[PDB]
Amino acid sequence: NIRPLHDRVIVKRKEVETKSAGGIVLTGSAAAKSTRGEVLAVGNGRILENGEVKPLDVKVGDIVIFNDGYGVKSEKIDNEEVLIMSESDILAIVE
Amino acid sequence: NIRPLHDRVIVKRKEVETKSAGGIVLTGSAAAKSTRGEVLAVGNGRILENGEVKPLDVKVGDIVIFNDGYGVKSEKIDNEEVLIMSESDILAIVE
Amino acid sequence: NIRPLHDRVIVKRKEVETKSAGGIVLTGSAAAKSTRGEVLAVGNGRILENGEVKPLDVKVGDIVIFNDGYGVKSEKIDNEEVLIMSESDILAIVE
Amino acid sequence: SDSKAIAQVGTISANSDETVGKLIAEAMDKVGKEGVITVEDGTGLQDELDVVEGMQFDRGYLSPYFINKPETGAVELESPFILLADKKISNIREMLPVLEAVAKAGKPLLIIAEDVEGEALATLVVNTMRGIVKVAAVKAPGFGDRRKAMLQDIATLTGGTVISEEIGMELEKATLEDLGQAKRVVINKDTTTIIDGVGEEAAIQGRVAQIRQQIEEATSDYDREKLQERVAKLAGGVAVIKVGAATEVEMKEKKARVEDALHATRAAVEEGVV
Amino acid sequence: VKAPGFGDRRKAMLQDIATLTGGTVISEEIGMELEKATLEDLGQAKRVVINKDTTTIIDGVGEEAAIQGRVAQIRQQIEEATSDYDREKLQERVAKLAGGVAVIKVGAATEVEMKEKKARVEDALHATRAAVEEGVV
Repeated sequence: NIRPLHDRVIVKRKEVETKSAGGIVLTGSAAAKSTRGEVLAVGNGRILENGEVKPLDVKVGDIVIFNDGYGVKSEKIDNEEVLIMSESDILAIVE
Repeated sequence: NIRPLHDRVIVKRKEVETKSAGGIVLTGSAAAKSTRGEVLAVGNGRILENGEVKPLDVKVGDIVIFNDGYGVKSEKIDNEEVLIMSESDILAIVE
Repeated sequence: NIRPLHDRVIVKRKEVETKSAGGIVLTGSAAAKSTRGEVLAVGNGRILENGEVKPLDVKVGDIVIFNDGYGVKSEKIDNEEVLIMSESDILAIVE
Repeated sequence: SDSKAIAQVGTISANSDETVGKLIAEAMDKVGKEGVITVEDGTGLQDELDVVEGMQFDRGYLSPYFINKPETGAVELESPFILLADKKISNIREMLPVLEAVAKAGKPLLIIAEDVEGEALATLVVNTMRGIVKVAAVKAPGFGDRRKAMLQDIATLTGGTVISEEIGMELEKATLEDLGQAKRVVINKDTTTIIDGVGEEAAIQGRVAQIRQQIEEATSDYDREKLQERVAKLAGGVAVIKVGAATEVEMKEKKARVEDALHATRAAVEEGVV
Repeated sequence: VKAPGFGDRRKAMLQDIATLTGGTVISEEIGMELEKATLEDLGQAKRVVINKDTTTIIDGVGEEAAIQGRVAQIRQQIEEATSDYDREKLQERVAKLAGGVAVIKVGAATEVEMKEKKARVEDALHATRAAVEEGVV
């Protein structure tokens, strides 16, 4: 169990789909890495300039869409891959 | 169904025009990608320094003109392509 | 003893694991430097724009997750290597 | 068809040399109808016949530290797995799943790959001497399409699956089903031998049948002899005759006589005698 | 001092010195780092003399069985050697590990006399080797 700091969220990305709009399976560089993940850990909140802290909009259990970049980090917990990344890199939440 | 987070807006790009100022059809690099789109959903709003949130000026259903760049992200939802980008990239609203 | 200033924290990073999910021993560039450490010294707190200071979220004794970079510094105190870095370099707290 | 007539033909073609005929008859009897026989220079004064059974390719170990039997300087593995990697391996991160699975299995492993770089080889040699896994690594024989074909041949003989990117499989997803098995593997500085490998016969007969069809559809003699050597490796044997002579001119003259005798015995078998 | 040889023979010579001195060769290809070296990885001797050109190690501390094992190994790859150059290099190695090395300098007033006498001495040395290995008539 790990808890993020402030406005960070820990997610795990979904497995890359093989078939695409039919039975055609994609293998190699064609199957781009999925940019949809499942939130597991949510931090306490971002710190404002004046000092008080406000809760995050993303809640544990939702599905998020993010943009991969330099701010996103991958680390191994329980022999599993998770992403520790800032909330500003969250784009939208599915449903 | 996906909802934008904070000050982001989801748009779909209009099809590139082929005939321009008459019957002449444009094919190849001549037909530049359209910079007009249709908004689908609008986020709650931007977060200020002090803490409160302001609603975004762009409403759902209007036609917007934007700038392509690094801040704009393309996402494939429902086997359809949409653009994920901030409200600051919106230049003007048609009608 | 060493005490930091403001929002800096001094840690000692854990030894790199040799065996990975079994008896296979990793040697060379395969065993990447560990990104888990133990906090030893904690600063007083970050200075806000208005002037008052707020305490660190990380407490002495916990295990932290950090990102190696230019801001992280290594210092040889009392014949023991330690890491000096700001709070923003802290990603998550183990347990 | 009998061995006596083959001895007589080999004797007559070697300028009435009984020993040459007897040696060639013994070689043809031992190697089989599908085997090959070659002639090379010797080191002593007497002719000698060395016959190789099973599959051998001219690739040795990639690191002398793998040797567990310094008495002969040879790596001996009993009942190992054969991992046929049709790709260049430099990073150990790819081999972790199969190595852990084989370590759980408790029996040795052999890597036949295009090459192994410094990091993976270092990890393997470190692990071998610690007693964790018994691993030996050798190069894939040949260059180009023939290398692919001979990897496929070893897969058919050993009952395994070639791990290649061009088919759509990754080495990280390999399991024990993609690994072949054998009874003994002996590796030297120069040659690797696989002895008594497990494989259902129908696969071997089918493969040698196909190889016979591209044998019939071959133009150059070099391609035909390479294909015949492949058939010998899969099904028959390979025999080598060394010629002994005191000097070099005598060696050349005797070697030419032996080649004449070998060609004549082949022709006499394939069409008869008058 | 520098390690003798160039390439694999240099590795063999380093391993031979390790066997003679009772030490362990520190190499990356087997998996130890020189920082983690202890006193057990260091060999021992009795006396070392270094000059501008030659280094000598005298009365190294090592249990014999390693020396006989190494020289036996070397004579097995001696029997499996083709070129005379390789065979004489391995013979030099066996001589260093177990026996000795002698050098005979030929003395003559001029160069033609020196060459003639040197050829005679080489003939004599070859003949003594052959007479030892097979006998005389």
